[PDB]
Amino acid sequence: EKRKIKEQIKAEKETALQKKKTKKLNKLTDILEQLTKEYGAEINADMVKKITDTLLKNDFKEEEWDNVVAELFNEEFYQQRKKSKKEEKLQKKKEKRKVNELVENALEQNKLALIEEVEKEEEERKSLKFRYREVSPESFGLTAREIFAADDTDLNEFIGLKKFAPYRSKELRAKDKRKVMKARRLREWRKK
Amino acid sequence: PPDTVLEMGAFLHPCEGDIVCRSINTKIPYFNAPIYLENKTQVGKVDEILGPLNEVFFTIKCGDGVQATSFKEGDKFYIAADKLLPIERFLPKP
Amino acid sequence: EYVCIVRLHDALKDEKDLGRSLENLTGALFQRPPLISAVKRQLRVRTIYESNLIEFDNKRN
Amino acid sequence: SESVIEQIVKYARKGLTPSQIGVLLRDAHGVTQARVITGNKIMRILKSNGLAPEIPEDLYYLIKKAVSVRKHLERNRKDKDAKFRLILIESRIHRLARYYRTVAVLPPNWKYES
Amino acid sequence: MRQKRAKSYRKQLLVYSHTFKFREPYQVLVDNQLVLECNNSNFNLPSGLKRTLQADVKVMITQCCIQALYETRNDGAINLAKQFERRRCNHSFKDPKSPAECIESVVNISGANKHRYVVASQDIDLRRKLRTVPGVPLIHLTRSVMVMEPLSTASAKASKITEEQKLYKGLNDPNKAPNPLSVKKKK
RNA sequence: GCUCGUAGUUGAGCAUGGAAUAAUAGAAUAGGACGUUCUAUUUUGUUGGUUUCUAUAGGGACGGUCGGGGGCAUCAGUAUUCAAUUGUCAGAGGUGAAAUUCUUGGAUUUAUUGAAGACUAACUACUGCGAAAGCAUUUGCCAAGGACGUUUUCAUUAAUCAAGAACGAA
Ligand SMILES: [Zn+2]
Repeated sequence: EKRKIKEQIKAEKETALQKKKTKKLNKLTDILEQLTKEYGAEINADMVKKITDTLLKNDFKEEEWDNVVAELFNEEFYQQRKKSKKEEKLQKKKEKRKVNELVENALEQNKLALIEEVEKEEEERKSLKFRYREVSPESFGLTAREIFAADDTDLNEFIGLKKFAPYRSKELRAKDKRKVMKARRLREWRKK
Repeated sequence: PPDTVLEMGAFLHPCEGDIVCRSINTKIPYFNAPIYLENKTQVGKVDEILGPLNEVFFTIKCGDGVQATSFKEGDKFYIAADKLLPIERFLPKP
Repeated sequence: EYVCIVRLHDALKDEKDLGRSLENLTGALFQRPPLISAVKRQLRVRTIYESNLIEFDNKRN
Repeated sequence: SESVIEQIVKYARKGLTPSQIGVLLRDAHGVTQARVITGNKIMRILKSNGLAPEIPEDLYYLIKKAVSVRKHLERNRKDKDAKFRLILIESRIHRLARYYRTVAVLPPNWKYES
Repeated sequence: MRQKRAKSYRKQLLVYSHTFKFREPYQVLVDNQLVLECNNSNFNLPSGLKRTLQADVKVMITQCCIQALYETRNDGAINLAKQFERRRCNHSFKDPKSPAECIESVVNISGANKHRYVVASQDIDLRRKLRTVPGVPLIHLTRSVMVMEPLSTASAKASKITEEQKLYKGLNDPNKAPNPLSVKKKK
């Protein structure tokens, strides 16, 4: 019985998130079509990402719809045969589909934000803590792309997680970082 | 017991110490084919095949210690895969 | 064509069910020849084209 | 892919363990392989951003188990098995705390409070 | 010793006792690598076996393993071997067998463990082809921790077959051609 | 008794069978016609189909499972002992046989009711769960777990463990 109740709760959460994502997608593509009609040309994906971030910052409603319409008229907006006709219409539809895919990717970037919004809605319907600390930031000569590309064993060979321990003394951490930050060793690991 | 058994019949009612089943399998069973459960344990063998083509029934010859009154409606009875033969055989050839 | 008497081993709770059962046995049917018949006993399909229940006595079974 | 880094930062601020962040990013982005995002890489990214966990994840889960067992034993004083598993859990906590102090992941002054 | 690993070892020993009739004291054969590792790491081998088996232990060695121990010329290993009680193998003194092959000749008779031995060896493929033999418990010392190997597939199959025959034995024992006139050749 | 754990140490279906005869096929011995082959006696078998289907340790996380594991309420049932009302009448109990006892003031047996301290018949268990002690009536609540699979910020995390501590016994 508990397994059945858990499955029903999971299904309800999934369909609520689906409804929220479809509502955001259709509202965003409507305001994007209006902004494209006013602008008269194609809109950059950076403006769509900024609009998605603005709609993520403030809770969406009719007042937030008016705010999004004002932001579509803001200073950021001002800063920015027959078979052939059918093919051009199909290309315009494909461009609209690509814009919708970009909006879907933006919503996928805020997918856990949508899950948090759904959790807040569920809490409204109903109505310890893992703590981190700030430390000295060292990238150790590696950007995030090369961290993601490298293997876990290769990264552990480069430097261990216990080397930059949160409470290790600064002398030993500096001594390890000096040896790691050698250009020859970094080049050898990159070749490896 | 065979490793793979397929669901063959559903309990209908007892009849004179035999178990009547509506067939929940598309194919026809072999005569005297053993009838199993999900536990792979034999309850008996197929005694008689009867009924129309759309609605096939079969009666099971119950073994020792297996009583027809002990089973209830909705019980499923299982048969081995090699003990089924296609219904096209009994129909006349074109 | 046949006119046949069936004897039931027990009295039916519902009379009309007998007729319904006869209506279930009309059509193409799976039959095996009995032990007394000289024909080899293999499962065949035999068609009953039309059947009609003339009478039924549930007390006489 | 600086956006990925900013959800790492935000989801570390709001209190998720690196394994939870990993499973969340693998579910959200539709990552094909678990090799691409692991807890280790999230630790490296967090250290690159000046973030580091105060206590380790497994010791945090042991402390969570101990808190649940002590609450149950407070509401049920007659359960001797609860006391036995509480002693076992606290022994595991003491062993991991000694190890993590030894490798300097935990501070030297760190005491488990019962 | 933790309670979970002790419980798992007790369950495996119950499997060995019910199916293969192992009885306390357990008869354990040791190998020469184990003797060397217990010498260097200063591990008390009979105490470790008594802890792992949770019962009385009787320790044995063969000619070939202790012969290789004299070949290593370690006085402490020879002394540690010679505290254990002696069980002879029928092999040539001038040309002794390899310790793995010798310990299999002692243990593996006709594909079964006839003498009910327990093998405590460090060598690995020896342990593989002793997993092929059913009902042979395997123990090894890794990183100063003495570990009993899990139950092999052959032992589980033997136990299942033994329970199956328990269900039907013991007290449950019941105790052409056509007629010549039909096929006729032409005139 | 069990577990944790300090000092120290180590590593890190159509009527059955027998006898004789006939027919058919094979194998032997011996012979003809020109090594081939057929031709006389012995021996070995056999006696057509279809009725239309036709013929490494110690921890952590996640997933799906699982248990007579623990505690607290709750609901029944079973058998004893005691007591109170009937009916009946000379024994009941126990043993190798007796005996101590209860008994016309009614013992034992039967029926009904009340009280008390307990246990959960068969299924059912040397292999299930639990660190041990121990653990099967129903329904709820609480926390904990084993095995399997996928793995881990994963070893100065482990193993032996005097002291000491929790449970049990007492
Ligand atoms: Zn030898």
